[PDB]
Amino acid sequence: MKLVAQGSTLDLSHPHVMGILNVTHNSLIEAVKHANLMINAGATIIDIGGEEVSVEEELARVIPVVEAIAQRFEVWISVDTSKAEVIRQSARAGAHIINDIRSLTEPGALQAAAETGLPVCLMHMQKYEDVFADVERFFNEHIVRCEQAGIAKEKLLLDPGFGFGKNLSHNYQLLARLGEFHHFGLPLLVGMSRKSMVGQLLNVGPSERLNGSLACAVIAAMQGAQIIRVHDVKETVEALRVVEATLAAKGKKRYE
Amino acid sequence: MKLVAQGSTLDLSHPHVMGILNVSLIEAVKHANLMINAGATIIDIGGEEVSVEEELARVIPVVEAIAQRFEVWISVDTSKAEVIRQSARAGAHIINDIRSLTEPGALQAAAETGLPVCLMHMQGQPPKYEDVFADVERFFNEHIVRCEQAGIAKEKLLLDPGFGFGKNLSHNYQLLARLGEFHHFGLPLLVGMSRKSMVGQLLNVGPSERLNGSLACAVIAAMQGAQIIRVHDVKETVEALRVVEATLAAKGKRYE
Repeated sequence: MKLVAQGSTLDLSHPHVMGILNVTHNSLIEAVKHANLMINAGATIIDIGGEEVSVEEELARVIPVVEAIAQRFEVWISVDTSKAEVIRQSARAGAHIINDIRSLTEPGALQAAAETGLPVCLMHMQKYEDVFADVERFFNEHIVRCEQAGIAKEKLLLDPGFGFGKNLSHNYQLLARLGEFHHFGLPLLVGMSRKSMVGQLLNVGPSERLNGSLACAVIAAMQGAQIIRVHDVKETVEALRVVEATLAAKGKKRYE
Repeated sequence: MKLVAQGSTLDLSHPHVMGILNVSLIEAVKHANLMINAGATIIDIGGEEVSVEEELARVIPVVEAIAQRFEVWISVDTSKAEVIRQSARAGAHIINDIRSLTEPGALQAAAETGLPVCLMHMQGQPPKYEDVFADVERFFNEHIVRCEQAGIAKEKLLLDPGFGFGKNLSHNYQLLARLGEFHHFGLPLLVGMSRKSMVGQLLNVGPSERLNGSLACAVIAAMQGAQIIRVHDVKETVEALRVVEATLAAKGKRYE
């Protein structure tokens, strides 16, 4: 399983760590330093997000960071934006993945992302009757909605959306059955770092959630999750390195 | 699945974190106080050529202090028969010998105590395997009969693959990837992977920077139904296995 963008490929046969880069001045250089740390720590992908905010107020916070990382480093760039103009601008700047939090449901965003030809990540968004069935239902509706706009299935990513409209029970039901989402034949991206799953369960502050976030990242990687979006890249890369050695000695790709 | 000793029972339906208490005699009581508050259910005591009179002086006043004050289970890592018969008299619950009671008189001494005994696979020095999983499986069948033919029932037996003891990095992850397959003996599984060479040689890190990899091994083992996890860092392990519990609970309860 691969992912093609901007002439380069991303071999998703092993777990990748996605570093979080928030830009919401010296921030251009201060974010490049933060990108340099995560890349040295082992981050293959860097998620850039700067979000209300005007289209002009957002293009100036995202584009120079996308160009700087794409010109100075060799890592994939995913942009978290819902505006159709930022999506079209980021692709020409050097971005590799469109990781919209609203799944391109904004006016023109789906059409703009179809023009770029870049991979797109669909994430479940919202009480449920069966949160797994709803996330499955969300994935089927928007896979067709992207195939209608010319976006091929090969350039799609699925994200269950941990912590977005879900309580602690809904999140761990998806974490327990995360490997079951592999029937779509698409890569899985999960973001669980420093979230309320670890906070509510452990009753700790947002700075004391590394131990639980590492456990969530390992549990996800043991089920074949291809991309793990974390804040603590160095600790997550070391944790996934043990998962890679375990899965290598198993021959299979995941546990079920 | 349970475990009875000294009148109290140990519910092995959920993973238990075993702290490592290596052994002025009140610092071991303080260090035990820290681990118990950190979530340690069992506390492993070890005094490592120490003579019999010196080892009895190191272990027993610590066992009595923990047995008569705290409410946690105590496991003693001794190979001397007199220490085994004396630790049970002090309040110890589990006989966790590293040599699996192969020392003179250690087998019959532990049979008189009626305490649960842990059997750990080892190369021979307190390597090359045709199939390390088959040898560990062979070591269990040989020593289970040896305990059964000495009066020790099967209900009072634990199994330990013995990570790092006469095993290279490849052998260890072959056992960690297939750890759940050791459940066919119907016996509880104890694993110790904290700060060992699996994390060091895989991450190319020193003994001080192995917590991230050790947590990954503990989570991987707990996802496969391991009942007891012997670690140095109890606080971080309790938090990590706590996410494991929430995942297995929403699953209904072992990955494979």
